[PDB]
Amino acid sequence: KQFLSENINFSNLMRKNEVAGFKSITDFVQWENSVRLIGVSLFPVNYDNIEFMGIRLELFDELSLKYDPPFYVILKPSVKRLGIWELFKHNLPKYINIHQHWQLITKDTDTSDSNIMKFANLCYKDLLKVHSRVQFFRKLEGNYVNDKQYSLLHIDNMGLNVSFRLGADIIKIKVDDGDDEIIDCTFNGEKNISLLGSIYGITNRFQSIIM
Amino acid sequence: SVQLDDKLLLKLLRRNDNAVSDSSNPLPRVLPSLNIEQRKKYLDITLNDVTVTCEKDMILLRKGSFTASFRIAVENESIRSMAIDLNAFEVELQPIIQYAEDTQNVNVAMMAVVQFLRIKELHEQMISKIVEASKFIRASNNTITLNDLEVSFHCYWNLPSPYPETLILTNKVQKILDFLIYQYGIQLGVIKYGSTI
Ligand SMILES: [Ca+2]
Repeated sequence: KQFLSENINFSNLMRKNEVAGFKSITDFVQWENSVRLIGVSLFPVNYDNIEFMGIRLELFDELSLKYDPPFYVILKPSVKRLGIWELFKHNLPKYINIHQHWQLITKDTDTSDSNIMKFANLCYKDLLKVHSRVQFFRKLEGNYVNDKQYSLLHIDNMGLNVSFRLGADIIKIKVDDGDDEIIDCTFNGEKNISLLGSIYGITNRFQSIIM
Repeated sequence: SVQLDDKLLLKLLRRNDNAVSDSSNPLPRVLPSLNIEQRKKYLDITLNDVTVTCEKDMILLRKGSFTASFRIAVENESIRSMAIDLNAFEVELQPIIQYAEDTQNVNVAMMAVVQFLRIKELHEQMISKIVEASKFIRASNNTITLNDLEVSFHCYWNLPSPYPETLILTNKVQKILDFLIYQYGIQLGVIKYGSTI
């Protein structure tokens, strides 16, 4: 019964007794790997005397095209407030403010399937501002602009600070969420207002314009 | 009665048992059960409001009478080619899927079609709550009208991320409404903007 994999690897979705009401355990895993693609997912951790509720958070990476490993946030059935969920064990980056999102939604009072979907979507969102923002600098590797190559030198965890070379000169940058705005730039070491405008439109289209 | 090798989750249920004990023998020694039944009921309440289905190779996402068909090709183990078809929503959603289908980025496609249907249900029940709560009338999803005044409701995208944010416009004045939605909040502000002006 091990056709279910932890990562959402692409093969499970394709090729070719009632389980779930579905045809067969294969045709269930095709449906489950389908849904899960959305990047956000709800799935049970089941034990004989208890059931935790997990939250799948999965990013799609376009470099090698595959998903990154699922991140889990897990919720324990509560006590002292009797029929509601409470936060349990989370592995998520330290940049995602997990707890400030729990309170913003449930206020700890009402934890409802309706409100928990709103909870992930808030975490997952903060997770894709960061990933999508780093990745945009990875995707440019090898690309020319103004017929000068771009290689990337360094980028930090969450990608506010970056250094790339563009065809022999080093541009440094600093960014401010969630504007994804460029607040500072150093061109070959001296102050630069040109590239400043924004993290996307302006760092291709405005790289050609002045400099 | 199947014992699952998940192997991240199993490394997590162990960790914080161990990370809170760094504070000075907390190891599980027991693995969870798997029962497709509950697992499905969970995948259900996550899609709630919309069905996923498959007629190979394409996989359909459907909220009633709307079909976003994603045909996908995989050459192991990596995706290669993604393609898409919608109905009636081509325009509203266009900008985000320009990106999606253009990177062959799949989850950005899905999660955006999901959150568009959700911002569409939000506006439709937001506009209901406004029309019965004051003197206003409706034209489509987009628009409501009071006398000479026309207020449109619809979503825009910050192109990278699949989450749409809301945009409430009107024939001028703009500065005024926009601020009464912020301070007094999207319903009570768009009620107030149908009194002063
Ligand atoms: Ca309970």
